[PDB]
Amino acid sequence: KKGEWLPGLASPGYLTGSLPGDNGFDPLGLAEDPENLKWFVQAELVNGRWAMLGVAGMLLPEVFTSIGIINVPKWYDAGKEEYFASSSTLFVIEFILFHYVEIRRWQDIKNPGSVNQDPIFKQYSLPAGEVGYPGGIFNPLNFAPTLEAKEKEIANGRLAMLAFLGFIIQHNVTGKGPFDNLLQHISDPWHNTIVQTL
Amino acid sequence: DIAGLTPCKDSKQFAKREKQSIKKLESSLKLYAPDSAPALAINATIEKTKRRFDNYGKQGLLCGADGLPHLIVSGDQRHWGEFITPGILFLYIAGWIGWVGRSYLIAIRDDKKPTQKEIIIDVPLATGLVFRGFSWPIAAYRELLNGELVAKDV
Amino acid sequence: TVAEPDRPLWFPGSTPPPWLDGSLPGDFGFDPLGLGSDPESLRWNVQAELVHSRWAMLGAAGIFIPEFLTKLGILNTPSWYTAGEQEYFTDTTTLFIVELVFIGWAEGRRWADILNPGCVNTDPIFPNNKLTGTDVGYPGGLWFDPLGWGSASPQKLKELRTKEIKNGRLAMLAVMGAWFQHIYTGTGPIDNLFAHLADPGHATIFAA
Amino acid sequence: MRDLKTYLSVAPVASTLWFAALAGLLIEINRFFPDALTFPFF
Ligand code: CLA
Ligand SMILES: CC(/C=C/C=C(C)/C=C/[C@@]12O[C@]1(C)C[C@@H](O)CC2(C)C)=C\C=C\C=C(C)\C=C\C=C(C)\C=C\[C@@]12O[C@]1(C)C[C@@H](O)CC2(C)C
Ligand SMILES: CC(/C=C/C=C(C)/C=C/[C@@]12O[C@]1(C)C[C@@H](O)CC2(C)C)=C\C=C\C=C(C)\C=C\C=C(C)\C=C\[C@@]12O[C@]1(C)C[C@@H](O)CC2(C)C
Ligand SMILES: CC1=C(/C=C/C(C)=C/C=CC(/C)=C/C=C/C=C(C)\C=C\C=C(C)\C=C\C2=C(C)CCCC2(C)C)C(C)(C)CCC1
Repeated sequence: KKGEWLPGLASPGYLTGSLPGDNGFDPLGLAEDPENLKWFVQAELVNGRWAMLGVAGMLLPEVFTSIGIINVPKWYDAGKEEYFASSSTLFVIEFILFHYVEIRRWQDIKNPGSVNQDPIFKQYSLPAGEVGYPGGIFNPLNFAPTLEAKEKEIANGRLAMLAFLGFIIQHNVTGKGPFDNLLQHISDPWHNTIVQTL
Repeated sequence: DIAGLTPCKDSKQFAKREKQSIKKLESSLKLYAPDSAPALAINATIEKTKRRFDNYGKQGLLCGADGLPHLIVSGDQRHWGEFITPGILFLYIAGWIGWVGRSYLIAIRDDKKPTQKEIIIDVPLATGLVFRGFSWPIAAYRELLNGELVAKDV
Repeated sequence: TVAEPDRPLWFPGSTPPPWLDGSLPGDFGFDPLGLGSDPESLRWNVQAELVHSRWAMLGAAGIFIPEFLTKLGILNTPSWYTAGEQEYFTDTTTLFIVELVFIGWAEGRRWADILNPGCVNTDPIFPNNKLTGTDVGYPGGLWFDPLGWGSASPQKLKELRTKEIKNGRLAMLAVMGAWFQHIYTGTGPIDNLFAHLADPGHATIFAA
Repeated sequence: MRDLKTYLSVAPVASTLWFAALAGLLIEINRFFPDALTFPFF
């Protein structure tokens, strides 16, 4: 039992259950090629991690301000609030920093193990891990990278990506934050749904 | 505005043409009975014309001295709805069609008599293949990078 | 399977088609167009007929018993034909969508079983339930067969299934007749029955 | 039935059915959103 996305359907051959979260879901056959699968697994990892962080950032502040602890704006309108630096300055700083770190990650992906070493202090190299899972300084608490935990990470990331899609579509169609939508639906579920929204 | 044109909403010849079109349509209506099928059809057409002109004014199209909408395709972000996002949509659909057809041709190329599956379409296989065009933008990209989109040795 | 060369036929004196050898419950050799010749298509059509029969029996009951019940002053179900617009506790669209997801789940389970027999009999939440039925189209189990009336010898189950399919065909024709009557006339099926019984010689199709 | 399916998938018949379906789809899309000269949604 590798997990079946359709009980009555067999899983694709190129999927063998080795990868965490492998439930045999790939109707479009996007991973017929081992290299394509190897690239897409990393794509999924990074997309899921970013999605989890983003959905947390959009959700937790909203509920916290709704219950009355902090007074943050909504995620969609948070762009206008003036910060200590100009928006363009922040964007360019972020661009430089990410242009460095993401290229480091890319070099790791292309040929594993070539960028485990600190480029300034010749000591302090990362432990020889696996692509997409660089331990060492990135894992201070040193939680075991057990396979079951990897599956939990993958599942939570997929849920977060679905949630972000919902966040943006709900904001586009309704015009407010997700938590307000949930609260309104809870107030009267039988007259507050997509049908009445549309 | 761009190219010396003016917005259709505040243009005058556009409004004159709108009025003239409605007047022409109404001219026929007065001949029939007030509430007959031809009269209802003509009224529906008049309402359609009014809605069309109002929508054209609403979207912010540009009107020339002729009073007709003109499409800007230079790339101005104020007019991406005129050619660029429809262009992207067309490219997506056309690549869908071409990729699906190419996938079918490659799939049936291994039989002893491939021509038989070309004049008599193997629908079972085609129904499975047609859905690859949802993600053809990725399949073709990785097909090119992997270097097997283009037939080498040729 | 028990092939009955000498079963009663839909058209006495004519040989039934080769692909209809009496294996299926309620086989009378009726296939003029020969639609079910292909074995896989034959199985698919058998499943289609079974599901159509069950749906139509439910519909015939829920269209006729309630109206035979409101014709007599017992309760007040409205006309079935126009019963779709009388507003309930919520709008029709939300009910349609919530009903759609549930029935889609059920029909997906059924589809998975049809195209892969005996591959979904276990409950995905508590894998100690297991539908007992071992035949496609006959799930059985504690849910769809709590009484276990039809688990005995195959011969008994054969004629019980024949009873099922015959009642289903009758129900299908009944529901279609109710629809065609309400569109042709402007009254209810029980009204039509009562009027025709009052005047069996003149209250018929040829009254318009 | 099997031969009916085979002939029903031959080039001319399949093409006519495909193009009838495409024509109907485009006709309905135009009917719901007629006189559309731009993409205003985004
Ligand atoms: C399936 C059983 C069945 C039964 C018992 C009835 C019974 C009745 N129908 Mg009806 N009908 C049916 C099916 C049925 N119909 C079907 C499937 C259709 C769609 C074509 C119609 C369409 C229909 C219309 C448009 C009308 C009736 C009318 C009537 C009533 C007067 C008969 C008449 O003049 O119309 C003649 C009906 C037909 C020629 C079609 C019937 C043919 C089917 C195949 C049934 C054959 C009977 C079957 C072999 C034996 C039944 C078993 C048992 C009940 C005896 C009557 C009480 C009339 C009415 O409302 O009364 C004023 C009327 O206007 N029916
Ligand atoms: C990256 C991501 C989200 C990141 C969000 C971020 C950073 C948000 C940041 C901010 O919010 C903060 C924190 C604060 C706010 O004030 C400001 C912003 C700036 C807004 C989501 C990805 C989200 C990605 C999504 C939703 C992807 C969905 C993919 C699907 C459904 C694919 C399914 C299949 O592909 C399979 C698996 C198999 C194939 O064969 C078949 C198909 C069916 C194609
Ligand atoms: C008659 C029918 C089909 C007839 C098919 C025939 C004769 C085919 C015959 C042949 O093919 C064979 C066998 C052999 C071939 O070689 C030759 C031919 C000759 C081609 C299907 C009906 C099948 C009928 C079905 C499935 C109907 C179910 C309807 C329901 C449940 C309705 C429910 C209600 O909605 C209402 C209408 C009103 C609401 O207010 C309340 C509720 C109760 C909700
Ligand atoms: C932006 C724009 C513009 C312009 C542009 C230009 C001028 C450019 C370009 C361009 C180019 C310069 C291009 C090119 C190309 C080349 C090549 C070389 C290619 C290719 C491809 C291919 C080959 C493909 C294939 C396929 C597909 C993918 C689809 C389907 C299938 C097949 C297989 C067919 C303008 C201003 C007008 C307007 C606005 C927009």
